[PDB]
Amino acid sequence: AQGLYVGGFVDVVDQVTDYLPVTEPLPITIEHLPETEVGWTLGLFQVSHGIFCTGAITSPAFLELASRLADTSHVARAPVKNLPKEPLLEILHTWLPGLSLSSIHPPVFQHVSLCALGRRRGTVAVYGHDAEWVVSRFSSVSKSERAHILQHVSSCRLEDLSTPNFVSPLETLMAKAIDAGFIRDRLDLLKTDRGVASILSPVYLKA
Amino acid sequence: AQGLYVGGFVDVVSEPLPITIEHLPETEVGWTLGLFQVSHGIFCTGAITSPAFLELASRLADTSHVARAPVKNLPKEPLLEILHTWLPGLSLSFQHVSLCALGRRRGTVAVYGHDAEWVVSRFSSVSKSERAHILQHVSSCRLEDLSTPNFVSPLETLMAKAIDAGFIRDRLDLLKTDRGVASILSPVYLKA
Ligand SMILES: [K+]
Repeated sequence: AQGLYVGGFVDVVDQVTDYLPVTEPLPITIEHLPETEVGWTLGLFQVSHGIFCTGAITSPAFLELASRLADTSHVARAPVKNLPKEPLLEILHTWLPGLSLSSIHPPVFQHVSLCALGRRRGTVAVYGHDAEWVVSRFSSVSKSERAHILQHVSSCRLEDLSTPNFVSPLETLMAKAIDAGFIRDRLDLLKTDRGVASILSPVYLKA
Repeated sequence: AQGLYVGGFVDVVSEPLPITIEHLPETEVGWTLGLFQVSHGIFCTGAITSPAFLELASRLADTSHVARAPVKNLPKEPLLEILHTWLPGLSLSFQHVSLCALGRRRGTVAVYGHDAEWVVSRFSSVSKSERAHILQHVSSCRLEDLSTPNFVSPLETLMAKAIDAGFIRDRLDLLKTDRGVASILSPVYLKA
């Protein structure tokens, strides 16, 4: 429970099913905003149900931020359900539950973004300290597919990843957070996404 | 179009108090200019004067979707619009009055504006006589002379609240009904 991992689909089934996989670390950002790098992807793969992504959140500045947020957030006092209390993971599921891959349409992909809500359905993320647990949450990802994905995750020492560029003004992130509460049916959409992604309970998802 | 006024019910039946954010400490953004007993409830009027808070709200409006949203019926007012997206509700603690993501009681939706008369006129549940009393009281207060609001809370604390607001169940629906309960007349910058 030292490292922070994230995983989920960036797309659930022109097309990018030909520039995959991307095993090289891509930056993980927030709401496609510049200077919001929080970590790196540990692999983008094509699988039966879509393009699955895995990554690690390493940005110390961001982890500090996320940590301060969880301290005052309602998630800090929220009653335990099925899992032990993990403010960090829970605040992430309240704040940035979605995933979005950025690409040009026709260095083919620039980054993966954590966001308030994915534009594509079933693009809900799963945050965790255990990569295997994280990937196993997706019942739509076969055993062989998972084993493969994890092989890539473990083959990389997070300790060798460069420091993410996270300096963006906090106001900019706050504005996105404010705008999110007004995204219509966000909570409903978020609930559907969970199903579309075939995520298994228990998870720290907040909807 | 300089000063910032806020108006709305803190309770719908049918000495200046500080105006804060989500009942948090050190989030005074201004002062209540009066709490009035009107037919439909307790109507509140206040002036948003905190320079720090106004700069922040202004900074937020600049990068918010509100600064890019197409004109509807009214002219663009990023500051007013971000306040209606961020803190559209009111809640009376009398200790203080807080601007919230959603009011504790129904019908407590706020109306932000630069014109106090326009603000109060949005509430058709407030009679003409009541409005005249409220406005006479309002304009009898020179704003450039109220004590500076203590706005020093870490930005983190406010952001946590904004993130939580996003997960308040039925928030946008309750805000819509709150508007009906308060009998607010269009056009207004409310976002629900
Ligand atoms: K491989």
